[PDB]
Amino acid sequence: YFDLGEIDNTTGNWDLYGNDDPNRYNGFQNKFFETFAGAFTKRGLLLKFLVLGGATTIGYLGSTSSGDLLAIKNGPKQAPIMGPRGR
Amino acid sequence: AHSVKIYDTCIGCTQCVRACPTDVLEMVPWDGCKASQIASAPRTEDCVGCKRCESACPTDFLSVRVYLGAETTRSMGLAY
Amino acid sequence: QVIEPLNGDPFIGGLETPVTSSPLIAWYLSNLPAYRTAVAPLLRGVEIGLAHGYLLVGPFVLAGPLRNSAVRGEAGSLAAAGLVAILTMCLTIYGIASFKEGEASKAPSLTLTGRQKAADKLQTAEGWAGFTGGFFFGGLSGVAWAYILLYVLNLPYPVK
Amino acid sequence: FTPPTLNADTPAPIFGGSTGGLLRKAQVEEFYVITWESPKEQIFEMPTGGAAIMRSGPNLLKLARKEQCLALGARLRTKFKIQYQFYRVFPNGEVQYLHPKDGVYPEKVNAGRTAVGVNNRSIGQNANPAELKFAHKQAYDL
Amino acid sequence: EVKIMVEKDPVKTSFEKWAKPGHFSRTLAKGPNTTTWIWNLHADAHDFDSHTNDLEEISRKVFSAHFGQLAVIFIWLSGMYFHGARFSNYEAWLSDPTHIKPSAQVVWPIVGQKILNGDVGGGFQGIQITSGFFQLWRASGITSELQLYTTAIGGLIFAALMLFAGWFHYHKAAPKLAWFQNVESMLNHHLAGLLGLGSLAWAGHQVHVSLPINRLLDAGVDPKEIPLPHEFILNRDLLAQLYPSFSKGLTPFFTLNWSEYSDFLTFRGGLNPVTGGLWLTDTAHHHLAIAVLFLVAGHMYRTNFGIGHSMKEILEAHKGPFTGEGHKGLYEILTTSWHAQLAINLAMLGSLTIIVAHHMYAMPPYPYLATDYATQLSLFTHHMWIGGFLVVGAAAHAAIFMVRDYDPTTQYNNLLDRVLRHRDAIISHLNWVCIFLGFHSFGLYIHNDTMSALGRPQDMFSDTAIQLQPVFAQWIQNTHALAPSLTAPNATASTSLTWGGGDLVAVGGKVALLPIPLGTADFLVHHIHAFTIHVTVLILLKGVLFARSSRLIPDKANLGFRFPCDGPGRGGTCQVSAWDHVFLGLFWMYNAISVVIFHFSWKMQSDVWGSISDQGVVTHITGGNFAQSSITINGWLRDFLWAQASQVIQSYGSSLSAYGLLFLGAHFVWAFSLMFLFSGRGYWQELIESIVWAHNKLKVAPAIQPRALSIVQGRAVGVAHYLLGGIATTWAFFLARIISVG
Amino acid sequence: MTASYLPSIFVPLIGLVFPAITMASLFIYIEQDE
Amino acid sequence: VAGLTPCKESKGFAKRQKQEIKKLEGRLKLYAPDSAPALAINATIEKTKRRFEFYGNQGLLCGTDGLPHLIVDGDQAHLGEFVYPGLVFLYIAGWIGWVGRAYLIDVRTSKKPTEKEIIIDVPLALRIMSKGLTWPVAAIGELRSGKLVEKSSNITVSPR
Ligand code: CLA
Ligand code: CLA
Ligand code: CLA
Ligand SMILES: CC1=C(/C=C/C(C)=C\C=C\C(C)=C\C=C\C=C(C)/C=C/C=C(C)/C=C/C2=C(C)CCCC2(C)C)C(C)(C)CCC1
Ligand SMILES: CC1=C(C/C=C(\C)CCC[C@H](C)CCC[C@H](C)CCCC(C)C)C(=O)c2ccccc2C1=O
Ligand code: SF4
Repeated sequence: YFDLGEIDNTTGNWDLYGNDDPNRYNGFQNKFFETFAGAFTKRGLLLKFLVLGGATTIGYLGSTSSGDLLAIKNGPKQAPIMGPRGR
Repeated sequence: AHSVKIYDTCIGCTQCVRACPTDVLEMVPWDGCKASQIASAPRTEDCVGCKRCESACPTDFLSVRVYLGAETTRSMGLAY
Repeated sequence: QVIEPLNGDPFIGGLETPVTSSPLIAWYLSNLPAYRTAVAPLLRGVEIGLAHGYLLVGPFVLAGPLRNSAVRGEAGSLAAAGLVAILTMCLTIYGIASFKEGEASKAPSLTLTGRQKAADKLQTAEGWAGFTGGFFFGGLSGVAWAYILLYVLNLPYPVK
Repeated sequence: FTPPTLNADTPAPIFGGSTGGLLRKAQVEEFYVITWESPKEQIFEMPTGGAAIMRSGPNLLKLARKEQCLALGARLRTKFKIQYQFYRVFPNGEVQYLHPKDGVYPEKVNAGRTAVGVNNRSIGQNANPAELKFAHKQAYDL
Repeated sequence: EVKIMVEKDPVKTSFEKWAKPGHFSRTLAKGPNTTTWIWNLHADAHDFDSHTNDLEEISRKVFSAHFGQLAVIFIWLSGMYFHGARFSNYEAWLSDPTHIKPSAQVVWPIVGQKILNGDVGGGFQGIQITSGFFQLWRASGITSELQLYTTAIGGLIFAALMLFAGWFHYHKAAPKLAWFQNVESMLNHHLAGLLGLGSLAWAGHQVHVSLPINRLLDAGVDPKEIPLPHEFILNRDLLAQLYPSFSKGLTPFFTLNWSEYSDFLTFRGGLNPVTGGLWLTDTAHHHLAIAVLFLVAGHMYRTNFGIGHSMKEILEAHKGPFTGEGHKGLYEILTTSWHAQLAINLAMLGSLTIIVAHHMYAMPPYPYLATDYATQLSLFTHHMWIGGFLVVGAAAHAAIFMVRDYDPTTQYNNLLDRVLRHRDAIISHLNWVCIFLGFHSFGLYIHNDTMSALGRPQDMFSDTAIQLQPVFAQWIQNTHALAPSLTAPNATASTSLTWGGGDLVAVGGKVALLPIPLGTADFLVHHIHAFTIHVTVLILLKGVLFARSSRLIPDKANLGFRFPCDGPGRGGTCQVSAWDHVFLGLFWMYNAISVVIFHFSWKMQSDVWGSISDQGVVTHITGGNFAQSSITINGWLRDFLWAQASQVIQSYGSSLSAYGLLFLGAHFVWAFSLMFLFSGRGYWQELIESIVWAHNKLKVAPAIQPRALSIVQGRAVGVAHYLLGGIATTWAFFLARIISVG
Repeated sequence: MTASYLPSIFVPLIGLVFPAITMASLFIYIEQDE
Repeated sequence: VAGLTPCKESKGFAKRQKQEIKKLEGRLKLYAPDSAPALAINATIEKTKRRFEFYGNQGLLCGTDGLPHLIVDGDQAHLGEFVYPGLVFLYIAGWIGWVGRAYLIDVRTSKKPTEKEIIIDVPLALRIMSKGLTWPVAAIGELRSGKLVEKSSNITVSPR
């Protein structure tokens, strides 16, 4: 099955599950998402505030956590276990 | 990609070409043997590097010699 | 009689099985937000984000380490929103690596039949850019709405 | 030797479909088309895996690798008395004829081809790597 | 058309072909030139397809090899009955088996090994056997060692008959190819003549011999005063005093009053409370039923009498819209290829041996089988290893059928052609379910190890933590316990005690069986089992499917079966062969079967095997630690591999010290395997070149050139020592631990 | 311990953020076409 | 020598003789005195008592563990521990090495030299296995005559 007039159809370049419908939403739903997700578009810009915002948000709740929230900030609550040879 | 080199110890027994699975080797005329032919590797960019030619070479030591160098999509044997 | 080759071609690595080209399956897969080739890729990326955002609150509130406290709504939703923010950066660095700014689309233009269609804009440097922001806003809203419907309104379910 | 032109009108062998066929390397990098003339309707082993009914006339088979063309080609050169040729097809539309380059198979010698990659010395007269430090040349290519 | 085709004297019975070693192969008939000739001499010794291209002489070779195998098995059975007759305490064990251990091997007092002749009981010294022959002879009704000696010399007579038939069917009257291709007659005479009449004859033995002798053995009668087996046949009043249904004398059989045979043909179920083994009225009704059912099934196929089935007509009518021309040519596959039939027969025999292992710990068929824990562990472990080896060999000969007997012209658009046409889908979806099973079982084990290490026992997968109760197994076990009341009326009790019907059977103060619990630990280890079986299926099915060709190597069928590689090309084509997939599936069989027998040993040492004291209290060997420690790898290393190995390492200076020696030597053979597995041929070849130089210096060079072992041979030697060393390690640890605590 | 909260800060950054910085910047770098 | 008491006067070596018979005597308590397995343990005890009376009479050295230690330095008291059975060994091991070397010379000058190693010529083998008795006089005799070693010009040597 080789054609020499359509090179994509004879090699497997098929949109197997694609659709050519232009739109199925309405204008009210579409204008809401592009307004809110307009500052999240650029890859270089989005990678900057996700690293800087992600480093702050793990250091905040890592430090403001309580004893019941995380056991490493609870500390010891009993007498320490003495090892052998008096150590 | 891979560099296949033919040396002057070749007897023109043709079995390096017959063992080749990617059509690298061909028999060119020569004046250094009884068979009056030596192998050559023009399509050495198509060489996978399998060394089937070195397994089929009866000359001690080998006349066809494959050196595994830079590997591309020809010499990796991929279909994707 | 039931199994065909992929679009009549036996030498492409696939088959037209009932799990691939059913009347019901090929209707389904053609309406999923990833295979809309003419919709702008920020809008269909919000639906890919709302979905995955919602579903991920479930295994993080019912299985996580803080599942036996009263903070199980707050701990698991921020854990579900944390996987959104990581996968947004995984979506960010994929579009930086795969697609270059100013290139064409690495997409099959031809459909199942022989009709010529427009190129899919998602496999571009700017199409995956708006797709990444669609997953970030949709994912953070999909987590927050699943947190609202589970631990703010507290709707009755057998497991919550 | 004038290279043969790919007709792109000869049909395919009767094959039920395989999953070992053309992946996306066919779509963006290359794929290989092997064309051969048949005496009659036979059954051959597909190099992607499977069996197909080959036609009574000329046949066209699309393969992904150059090794699949020789594995098929040496199969229908020993089991069948069929001369074959294959090509290399690129996604831009260029068909590169590959084998046999002179029209006669590389096992047989032709006067037209020249010696390339042939060393006039042996392996034991190759130079040591210590006296070829920091050069583009290596112990075998000179 | 089915009739006897033989021909007379194909090859002359001569020793001139014994003197030439490599006579079967053309390459080995020239004599040796390197030391690899010796290894290809043994590698191609049994490979009859590589000798000749004629399937007739191949089939004659296989038939006489079957007779030689039958001679070897009859010599082995002769030895095990002679060891029961002369070197055992079978009469002493048969007097009272709850205190005397079964022993049938006496060693010679030569080098300090006479300590291995331990105090097994009954005034006897010897190696305590775990093969179960004593309980088998008790179930056969064997009372004296003269009967064991008679069975040994009868087996020697049959071994001479198999040797004579192997000589006869290769040198005097050997069958032709169409005699072996009469598969309908062979199935008719194997179903009816072999498995039907064999079950009927053993049913007759279990009516006349096993049943009254084993009934007298339940009454506490001494075996020296029990009447001999022919006295029940002769004096039928002696047979009628134990079963009154014998007083009618074969008239209810031909008048269809079979319910009047309800005295000795019962559907009881469960175990004998006297002995702990299944009832022989049930085992005699079982054999009579599978005989009146295998003899019915042996009248199915068409030989030459008109009635029957041509199985080509069965296959060629089985075709579907999802397949098209399926099942066609499979008769031509299975009558022209010995390897395809060998693949099917090996898969059924290995899976059947696994069925045997489960249907013997769970429904112990022999008296005092369950309470002798050494026999139960060794029989389950032995049959699991044999079954795993035979299913890996099934995939092996499947792959040999692909590389040497699969004709693509005769197989177009059938099932096999389409399975080859989508083998990427099969292997990829198998790969997905293997990775999914690997995470969702072993990563669950890693999660339990991590939260048990991090001091979070509530964050685990325990019976007290997040529960993963096997609700399907826990429902099928209740369905099999609450069966007799409604779905299987005519049963006195239930099929097995491990279902949940109570009946705490105490034989000799030791637990035969009880209800087996299934919890989170059993769920985790069964998902380990499903994962390991699936991965073994993945390597083995990948080797079967990619035996012909691949995306990597499209001419792999021309390279053969036992080829190492194509070379360092295409990135490296190491272990592309189907043989190498059998080689890796042998390791995955080690992993699968070893975790199966480890789960078995820990599960029944913790929840089944033990002792019963007064007032109905059951103390197990490792009390209740399977539900809490077998969910972590540290428990498996600690409460199984360390706590239960506290009898294989301090067995020195006792009768079980040979288990310590073979435990350590099995570690040696395993670490010796890692020399062959991790290394390669060229290093050893140049080291042998240095040794050959040292031999040339002192003029002790052999003319047979010393060579390193081949890459296929180096992998074969490595996997043989890996399986031998690891299996012998588990054998030594099992047979020291469960003998010591049993 | 002098400052107990720098365990709570640097172990999340060097354990989670810094591999997410390093592996994402390397994956951009190793897949640059240049 | 080396801080080791002799085994005839070692209290630990006599303790191991006492606790070995006592282990075997307790094994004898559960058998009849005229029974066949009791004769094996009675032969084991007499084998043990022969062993301990042989180790003390050879001047063996026993440590603090009560175990006989071998002095392999070449002591005039301790010749039978290493020096005497080592010279007995090397005579036997040189016998194996001389009749295997002389067999290869005898089959290298044959029509088919490789068929005489898989199929060992027993009349050729047994006529030189007797000749391996006097092998130090034949190995150093071949060493002095130059027939033991091969010159390096006739030896296959791998290249540099
Ligand atoms: C009713 C007749 C009958 C019965 C009983 C059997 C029984 C057997 N066949 Mg056979 N066979 C028969 C007819 C029969 N065959 C027919 C008609 C065909 C031709 C189409 C074949 C061709 C065939 C081949 C090619 C092979 C067998 C093999 C086997 C053996 C099975 C392997 C094994 O270990 O089993 C358990 C083994 C035993 C219980 C040993 C029993 C041996 C005694 C002496 C009986 C065998 C003699 C004879 C078949 C029946 C005589 C009955 C006698 C007791 C009165 C077994 C001996 C296999 C084998 O091992 O080859 C030797 C093999 O692959 N059969
Ligand atoms: C019904 C049983 C059965 C059948 C008929 C055969 C038949 C055959 N097998 Mg095998 N196979 C089976 C089951 C069986 N196998 C099982 C159990 C496995 C898994 C291990 C396989 C895996 C398989 C592969 C991997 C291949 C075959 C092949 C062979 C062929 C010839 C091998 C040969 O010459 O022997 C050679 C015999 C030996 C080298 C003896 C060594 C025995 C083992 C490996 C080591 C010793 C084990 C022993 C118990 C330990 C004692 C130690 C002690 C001495 C210190 C022949 C067709 C080969 C072939 O080319 O097929 C065409 C081959 O490549 N087999
Ligand atoms: C040093 C490395 C590092 C550190 C700091 C942690 C830290 C944590 N792990 Mg983790 N983990 C790591 C390595 C790391 N992991 C790796 C290598 C493995 C693989 C073997 C695991 C596997 C693992 C699993 C399977 C899970 C944990 C979970 C946890 C949490 C336990 C504390 C708790 O109860 O919070 C309870 C939970 C919360 C308080 C939710 C907080 C989620 C925040 C808000 C995410 C916010 C966005 C995020 C910061 C964006 C990152 C950007 C990027 C630059 C890093 C905690 C957040 C558990 C968890 O809950 O994950 C969240 C859990 O399910 N770990
Ligand atoms: C003799 C000799 C010697 C010695 C030797 C040694 C050194 C040893 C080694 C050894 C070791 C160090 C180890 C080993 C081990 C062993 C083993 C290990 C074996 C086994 C075998 C068998 C046969 C097996 C069996 C089995 C099976 C098969 C399965 C199951 C299990 C069982 C176990 C049962 C020397 C050289 C000096 C000198 C010469 C001679
Ligand atoms: C050790 C080793 C060898 C060398 C193995 C050899 C040479 C086998 C040795 C067999 C015996 C010991 C030699 C032959 C013995 C003769 C029968 C002579 C008898 C002498 C005594 C044994 C009595 C390989 O060839 C190899 C190949 C590929 C991967 C790994 C390895 C590998 O690990
Ligand atoms: S196989 Fe070797 S000797 Fe023969 S033609 Fe090729 S290079 Fe020359």
